[PDB]
Amino acid sequence: SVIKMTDLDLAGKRVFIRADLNVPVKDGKVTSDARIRASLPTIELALKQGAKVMVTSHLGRPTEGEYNEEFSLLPVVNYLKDKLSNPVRLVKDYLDGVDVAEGELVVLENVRFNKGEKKDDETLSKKYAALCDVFVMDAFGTAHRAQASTHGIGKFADVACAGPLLAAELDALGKALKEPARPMVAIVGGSKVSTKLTVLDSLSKIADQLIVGGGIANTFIAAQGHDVGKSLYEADLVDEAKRLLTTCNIPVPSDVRVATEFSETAPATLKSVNDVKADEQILDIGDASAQELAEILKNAKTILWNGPVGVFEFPNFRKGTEIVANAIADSEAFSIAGGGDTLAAIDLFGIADKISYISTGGGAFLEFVEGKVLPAVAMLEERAKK
Ligand SMILES: [Ca+2]
Ligand SMILES: [Ca+2]
Ligand SMILES: [Ca+2]
Repeated sequence: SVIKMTDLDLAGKRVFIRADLNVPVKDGKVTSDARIRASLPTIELALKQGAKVMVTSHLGRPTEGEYNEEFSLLPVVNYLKDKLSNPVRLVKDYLDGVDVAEGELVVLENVRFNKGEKKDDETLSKKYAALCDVFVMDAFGTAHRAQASTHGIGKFADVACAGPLLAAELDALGKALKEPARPMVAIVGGSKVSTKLTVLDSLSKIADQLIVGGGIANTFIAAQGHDVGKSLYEADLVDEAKRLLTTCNIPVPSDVRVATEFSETAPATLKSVNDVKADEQILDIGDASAQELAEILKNAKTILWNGPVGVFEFPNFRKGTEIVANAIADSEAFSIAGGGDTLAAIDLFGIADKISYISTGGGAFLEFVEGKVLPAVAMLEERAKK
């Protein structure tokens, strides 16, 4: 349980919002505004109440203490100026006090310029907190990392709370992972089971069925006793795949699509998993498997989706992920999706409006699903615990 920004009266109060405004920038201009558009209702909620609003973010790859116009939040400020009637201005020196009026927006320069940021420095965190009455954490995508503007500030701020974006994220994750509606189906696709083993373990305890995809599925196929040829798999994780297979309901591709080489030119051949040649690499599941997964996902009441079931980057190996993506979309289930690869699939098949909740949390999304403690959330849970 966390305190919510939306439950507070911010009239004439100094509000420090940590947002994710790490947008792609080209020639001093924003090229993708998705993150700002998501953040805007949080900023405006505070502004409309006549609050003294400060918003800040990380951007790009700066070195602490080393300023760089390349990683300045100026392009974000300009965007905000065009999209807001309220006066907007960038402030570069603020660690020792900032002048903020009611109804105006101050953008505090890239926090990653500040020494002690990555290390969650106490002195820096205290300086952040002294700037505000209320600290608002609204960047779930950084909540998994203990940093001065994401974690430490919440230790010393008079009030520490969650913004609308963070709160909606926690609600969605809760709905899917805590007493789900039942036929909770999870999909874990990826190139390596090693990198997603904790994800697999955590979900295997929750899901009624756990669907494996991509290179993860390959290792599971090898675990079933099928030779995978030159397919991407991990021999040192066959035992983990075998362990999960024999103890959990985990669908494994019965048929598969193979290639001769790893290219966008390479042709696709549909074969059973019993007949993979030593020089054939699996790059997508077959038709029979895809239709099987589609049926399972149709009957689900809750779906968690993370990763592809094939190399959808190649048209010849896109069919499998298309069927799965559309099955989740057309399903009456509450569907949550997360992961860079997953979102690219969502955009590719044009089903964003069909998924109940789309997480942009990336690494933070995966770490929450793992059952790992996210520092920013833990902080907010602690402050909210009186
Ligand atoms: Ca304006
Ligand atoms: Ca506007
Ligand atoms: Ca092993």
